[PDB]
Amino acid sequence: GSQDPYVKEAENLKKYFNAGHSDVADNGTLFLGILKNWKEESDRKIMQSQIVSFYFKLFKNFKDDQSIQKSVETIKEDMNVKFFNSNKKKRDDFEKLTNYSVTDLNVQRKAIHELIQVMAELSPA
Amino acid sequence: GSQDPYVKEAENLKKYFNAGHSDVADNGTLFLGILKNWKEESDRKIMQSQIVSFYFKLFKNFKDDQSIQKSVETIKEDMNVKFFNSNKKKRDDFEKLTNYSVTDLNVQRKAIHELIQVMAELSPAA
Amino acid sequence: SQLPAPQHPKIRLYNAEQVLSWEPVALSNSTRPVVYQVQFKYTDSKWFTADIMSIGVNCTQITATECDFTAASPSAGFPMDFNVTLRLRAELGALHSAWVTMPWFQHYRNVTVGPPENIEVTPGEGSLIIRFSSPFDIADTSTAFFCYYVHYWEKGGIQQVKGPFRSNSISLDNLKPSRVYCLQVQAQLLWNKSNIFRVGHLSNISCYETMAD
Amino acid sequence: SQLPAPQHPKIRLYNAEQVLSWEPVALSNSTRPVVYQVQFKYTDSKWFTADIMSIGVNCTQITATECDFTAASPSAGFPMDFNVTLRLRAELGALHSAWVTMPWFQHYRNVTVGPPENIEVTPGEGSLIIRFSSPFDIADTSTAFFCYYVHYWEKGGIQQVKGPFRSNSISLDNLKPSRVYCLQVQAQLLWNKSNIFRVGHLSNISCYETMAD
Amino acid sequence: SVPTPTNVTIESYNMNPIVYWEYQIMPQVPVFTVEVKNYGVKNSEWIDACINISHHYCNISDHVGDPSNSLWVRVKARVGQKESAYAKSEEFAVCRDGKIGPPKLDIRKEEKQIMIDIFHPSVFVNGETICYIRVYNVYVRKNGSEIKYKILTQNEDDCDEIRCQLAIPVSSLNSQYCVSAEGVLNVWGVTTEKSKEVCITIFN
Amino acid sequence: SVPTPTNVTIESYNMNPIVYWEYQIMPQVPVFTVEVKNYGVKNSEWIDACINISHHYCNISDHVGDPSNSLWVRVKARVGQKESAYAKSEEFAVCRDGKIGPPKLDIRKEEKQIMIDIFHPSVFVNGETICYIRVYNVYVRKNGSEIKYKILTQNEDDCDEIRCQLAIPVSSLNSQYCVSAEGVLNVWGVTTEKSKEVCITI
Ligand SMILES: *[C@@H]1O[C@H](CO)[C@@H](O[C@@H]2O[C@H](CO)[C@@H](O[C@@H]3O[C@H](CO[C@H]4O[C@H](CO[C@H]5O[C@H](CO)[C@@H](O)[C@H](O)[C@@H]5O)[C@@H](O)[C@H](O)[C@@H]4O)[C@@H](O)[C@H](O[C@H]4O[C@H](CO)[C@@H](O)[C@H](O)[C@@H]4O)[C@@H]3O)[C@H](O)[C@H]2NC(C)=O)[C@H](O)[C@H]1NC(C)=O
Ligand SMILES: *[C@@H]1O[C@H](CO)[C@@H](O[C@@H]2O[C@H](CO)[C@@H](O[C@@H]3O[C@H](CO)[C@@H](O)[C@H](O)[C@@H]3O)[C@H](O)[C@H]2NC(C)=O)[C@H](O)[C@H]1NC(C)=O
Ligand SMILES: *[C@@H]1O[C@H](CO)[C@@H](O[C@@H]2O[C@H](CO)[C@@H](O[C@@H]3O[C@H](CO)[C@@H](O)[C@H](O)[C@@H]3O)[C@H](O)[C@H]2NC(C)=O)[C@H](O)[C@H]1NC(C)=O
Ligand SMILES: *[C@@H]1O[C@H](CO)[C@@H](O[C@@H]2O[C@H](CO)[C@@H](O[C@@H]3O[C@H](CO)[C@@H](O)[C@H](O)[C@@H]3O)[C@H](O)[C@H]2NC(C)=O)[C@H](O)[C@H]1NC(C)=O
Ligand SMILES: *[C@@H]1O[C@H](CO)[C@@H](O[C@@H]2O[C@H](CO)[C@@H](O)[C@H](O)[C@H]2NC(C)=O)[C@H](O)[C@H]1NC(C)=O
Ligand SMILES: *[C@@H]1O[C@H](CO)[C@@H](O[C@@H]2O[C@H](CO)[C@@H](O)[C@H](O)[C@H]2NC(C)=O)[C@H](O)[C@H]1NC(C)=O
Ligand SMILES: *[C@@H]1O[C@H](CO)[C@@H](O[C@@H]2O[C@H](CO)[C@@H](O)[C@H](O)[C@H]2NC(C)=O)[C@H](O)[C@H]1NC(C)=O
Ligand SMILES: *[C@@H]1O[C@H](CO)[C@@H](O)[C@H](O)[C@H]1NC(C)=O
Ligand SMILES: *[C@@H]1O[C@H](CO)[C@@H](O)[C@H](O)[C@H]1NC(C)=O
Ligand SMILES: *[C@@H]1O[C@H](CO)[C@@H](O)[C@H](O)[C@H]1NC(C)=O
Ligand SMILES: *[C@@H]1O[C@H](CO)[C@@H](O)[C@H](O)[C@H]1NC(C)=O
Ligand SMILES: *[C@@H]1O[C@H](CO)[C@@H](O)[C@H](O)[C@H]1NC(C)=O
Repeated sequence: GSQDPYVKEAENLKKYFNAGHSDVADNGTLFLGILKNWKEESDRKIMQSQIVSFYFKLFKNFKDDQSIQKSVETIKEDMNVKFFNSNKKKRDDFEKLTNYSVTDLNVQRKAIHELIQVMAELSPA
Repeated sequence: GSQDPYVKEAENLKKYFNAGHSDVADNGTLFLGILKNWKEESDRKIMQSQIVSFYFKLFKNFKDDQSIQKSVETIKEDMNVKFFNSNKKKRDDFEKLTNYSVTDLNVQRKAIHELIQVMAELSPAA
Repeated sequence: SQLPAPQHPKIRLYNAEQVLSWEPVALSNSTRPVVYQVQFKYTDSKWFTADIMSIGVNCTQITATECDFTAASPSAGFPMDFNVTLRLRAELGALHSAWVTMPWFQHYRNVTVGPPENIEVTPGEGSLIIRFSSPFDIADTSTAFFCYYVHYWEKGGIQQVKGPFRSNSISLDNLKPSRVYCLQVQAQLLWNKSNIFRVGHLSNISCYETMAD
Repeated sequence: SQLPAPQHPKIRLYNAEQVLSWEPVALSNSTRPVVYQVQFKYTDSKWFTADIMSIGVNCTQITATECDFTAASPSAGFPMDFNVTLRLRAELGALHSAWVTMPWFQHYRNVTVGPPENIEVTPGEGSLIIRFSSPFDIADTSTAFFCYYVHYWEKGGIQQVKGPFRSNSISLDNLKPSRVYCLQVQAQLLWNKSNIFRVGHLSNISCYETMAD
Repeated sequence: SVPTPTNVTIESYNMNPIVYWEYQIMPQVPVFTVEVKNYGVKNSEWIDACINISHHYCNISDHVGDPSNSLWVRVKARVGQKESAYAKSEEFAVCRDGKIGPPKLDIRKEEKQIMIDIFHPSVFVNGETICYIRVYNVYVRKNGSEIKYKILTQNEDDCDEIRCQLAIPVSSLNSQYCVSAEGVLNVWGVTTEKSKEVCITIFN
Repeated sequence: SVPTPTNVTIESYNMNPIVYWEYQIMPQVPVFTVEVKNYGVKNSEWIDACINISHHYCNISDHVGDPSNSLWVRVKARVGQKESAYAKSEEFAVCRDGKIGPPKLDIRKEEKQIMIDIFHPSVFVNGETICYIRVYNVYVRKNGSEIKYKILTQNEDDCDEIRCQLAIPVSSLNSQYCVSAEGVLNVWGVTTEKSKEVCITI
């Protein structure tokens, strides 16, 4: 009935990926176990950022599977709503940080340069 | 005189990578420009997590250059102090999330399974 | 080849309705009816054809000059949180027109909210009880909700606005007893992400007399 | 081959000092002095040899049975925020002993804080003014600072504790004038990350008389 | 070879799920073993729930960890000393596939209003999961007309651990207020059973 | 070919940096052009600061973006219609390499204490960078001995937009309180100039 739009599409991907078989329970958990350890939003957003970046990476590999394209991009918008608060700038800035190549020689030189001022505001005000 | 230990070591890596040449100013900024758009700590920690994960990956590639190992590992600990609040669990959980292979068939099926309960708590608590 | 694009398209965002309409395209040498194709897209996504599989209504290769996303069933249509972009083109077999792309909309941001439905007023001792239904049913009340305002006044008197209040029932206490008062109910949709509001339309004026004591 | 490992190592974390010591290693068949190698490591890092480039003091192949990281200059040594792990071994040329691994330590977490230095007391009207130096100089006050306590009591009276206070100067107001009061100054290091506190050592007893009027 | 069981189903009410299955009649009395495997446990392995039991059910309330975590159930048959292949079930989420009881409604009159108490179903009150109620659909019928109300659990001023309240103004005229309420689950929107309609009248 | 300039240096006081260089004396009078390239601007290219100038200096107060952002300066020489190769300078961070003026100290007596006002240096005058003061090292010498104080800018109860205050108790007996104060920058710990020591007597 009334449920967030991701629920319908997420369990559709479960069938496409056979995520409903009993063998998935093995080898502990990826995200669910860690997310319960951190209740403070500052701590949560640190972990969720890496998890959201993981799913965006995963969806990018399956951008050619037209069977699930509706479910994929529907989940992406709900992530854009729930995690980025529908802020397009927040979404685009996030996308920029991920696409940075750690092997681009030009990128690492700039990263080492900005390192000082990054550490300067790592701690809270 | 008295300055946080990263300053001394960061400018040492600056010289090893030739990050002091005038050519680095080209092609905008990676992190500094974005970080000025987000003043709320929730928004900051979202971006800083991607930035901190970037540096840890970069340092992992240069673990063989023994010339800079001192400068590299000092900055890593200061990140563990400033960003992870010296919480070893916070540091260790972060490393697990990064090391997950997005091409490992076993990993993506578990990720698709856990997707529902992750989305359930993406929004802030009431 | 190339066809003339559909004229003056409009997206109707009233209450929970979501209807895209446009003016028909005609030709001089027309042998069979021209069809149209509607497509939708999210904030940074690929264009999807509006078919029963994608969105639950079939709006591709259709003869009609409108497409109703919310007609099929309850909860159907685009989620009111989403950043949705629609586009449209007319085609006659191999020939098709250019894409007429609508502006992006978020339903909560662009809806024109109607007045509260089924307004019932019962008089009380120097007061009036107002019960009404919400302009439309919202799935997640935490993300968006209604704030109601009542514009009441004694016959021949000056306006007074009581509100806002969250409940669908309100008591207009402290009134002159055995006197006629006229009222209007107007809603206000509040979306916490936007922190900007949609001012709802007022209901019809209706006058009632309070009780004796 | 194999040599005996150094016996009973100790880490002295008093104020800003950082000294690693151990008991010397001797052999029955000893031809030349045994050398020692000290190494340090962070939370998740590689082992480094303690040489003039790494830490600013030369603690590799040293004849001494101790190594002082903080002797060279102010702020030299390991940063008081860092998680540092030390290990030690004795070697005589090609022969070397097993690694004696110390427990991990964070300077702010294991330090034994000393009493305030240079305590000066001047009497006032029904009060006593206390000025003192900090137990040690902290580079970043925002990450760590000191909270001071003064244990005062009339001679032959019951203990009273005024504090804590941020300033290095405090006024012991509301005292019986022209009466003898004894005081002790004790600092307490507060680290916001740990949310656990370091109880400092108390200073020597010193009694003083208030003014008459 | 021994035949494998068939028609494995799981039915949960108030987070007390029962496993059911069908088996053909045989000359001997077969015994069955029921094994549960939860998602979210390190190095997860099948936990035995019912061992060598002769009937066609197994109450597995004790193997329910998080009501929102998926779990699988398989059952095998033993006749004599020979066993059959396992009969595995579909994934089962207590929050999604199960059903929750109705809330208990209490009504009482005041001078200018009516205070409706909505007590949570007995599941959540006893002496940190995803699965709970986020909104209450409280239907209030005054004479012929019904209007839907919504009470959010997150509202600390309207709900607490024991109850949720709703205040409706009323008048002196004769009126018949009948109230029924239902709960909506947080993630899957599963609606609890509708409460027993409690009414009240305005005689004055 | 025309000779290149030498000894390019940048000296900054109160975030007003000046570029200096040395050039050999020649029969003609050479003119120079100074070009600046800042870090942190999109599509960054060398910006002209001083154009065809005959003397050996160029004030770049207008080309200072973030006082903590590195910037580079290069200069070429023109004699007649022939130009020289550029003389590029080392990277320059105003917060790191520059120097800041002293804070203004005010002293006044109260009934049981002395109120010391530490006015922020004249740089921060209204008329969001990393570069500011995090702690104030306030040295208070009472008779023979001085003790260092630390006032954090983040303390809303001790600092405001205009000043930072410190209260020190005193007694009626003869005492000489002399106070000087300096600021420490956030990132590089660069110390500002020490304030003119102001004293007071009881
Ligand atoms: C409901 O959905 C609607 C769509 O159906 C959403 O509507 C859009 O929202 C955005 C964001 O708020 C608006 O963008 C801004 O609008 C400003 C106003 O536009 C001016 O120009 C219009 C006409 O312009 C055209 O004609 C002129 C003259 O021929 C040409 O010179 C010009 O190039 C165009 O070809 C006028 O009709 C209008 O009245 C204004 O005068 C824009 O000015 C603005 O640009 C600003 O920002 C730029 C950088 O971001 C900057 O470079 C510019 O200089 C300028 O400062 C931007 O376009 C849309 O206008 C708006 N659409 C409509 C139709 O209003 C809407 O957001 C959503 N609901 C709600 C509640 O917002
Ligand atoms: C969505 O709706 C449109 C129309 O509302 C569907 O297109 C139409 O489908 C009908 C039935 O398939 C077609 O009629 C058939 O025509 C063939 C000859 O082409 C004839 O043999 C049949 O007996 C029948 O009359 C109709 O032509 C067609 N319209 C167009 C313009 O092609 C469409 O199929 C629907 N889409 C889905 C996914 O259901
Ligand atoms: C760190 O300090 C130790 C000792 O404190 C240094 O090791 C010692 O270095 C001295 C001088 O290099 C050695 O003495 C020399 O011995 C050679 C013969 O081996 C002789 O020809 C010289 O005239 C001089 O006497 C001493 O042997 C050596 N000790 C050991 C045990 O090897 C060490 O070099 C210092 N490290 C650094 C990086 O400075
Ligand atoms: C390099 O150029 C800049 C910009 O011209 C100079 O900065 C100027 O410095 C003065 C002195 O600190 C600032 O104060 C001014 O004071 C006068 C009266 O004393 C007043 O009339 C002005 O309105 C102003 O408040 C001034 O704001 C500042 N800017 C300008 C445009 O003058 C800088 O001094 C130069 N460097 C050197 C070494 O001269
Ligand atoms: C909603 O999504 C639309 C579709 O991407 C966005 O519209 C584009 O926004 C970019 C950046 O602002 C512009 O360069 C494009 O010109 C826009 N396209 C159109 C057709 O207008 C829109 O900005 C998004 N809005 C929000 C609030 O997320
Ligand atoms: C400080 O760093 C040391 C070095 O890694 C940590 O020591 C290990 O920590 C993990 C996780 O707590 C344990 O599983 C290991 O057994 C520890 N090793 C030893 C030798 O004790 C230490 O935990 C770190 N402390 C903090 C608070 O981060
Ligand atoms: C299945 O078994 C569980 C466990 O015994 C039952 O839950 C019990 O319910 C009774 C009735 O309220 C309580 O007295 C027990 O304390 C409960 N036990 C536990 C462990 O919670 C459940 O009712 C059973 N289901 C059926 C259908 O019989
Ligand atoms: C910057 O990007 C431009 C555009 O591709 C490229 O030509 C140039 O070499 C790049 N320089 C650096 C230092 O990355
Ligand atoms: C889990 O670990 C086992 C043991 O290494 C391995 O065989 C299996 O492929 C892993 N993946 C899953 C999804 O269980
Ligand atoms: C001396 O002999 C003992 C064994 O008896 C051995 O442990 C020790 O290392 C030897 N030392 C040398 C210098 O040969
Ligand atoms: C320092 O204290 C920590 C925390 O209690 C403890 O784990 C550790 O063993 C201590 N280190 C030493 C050298 O005593
Ligand atoms: C430049 O400065 C250096 C010292 O920094 C000095 O030795 C030299 O003479 C100066 N002139 C030239 C042309 O290098």
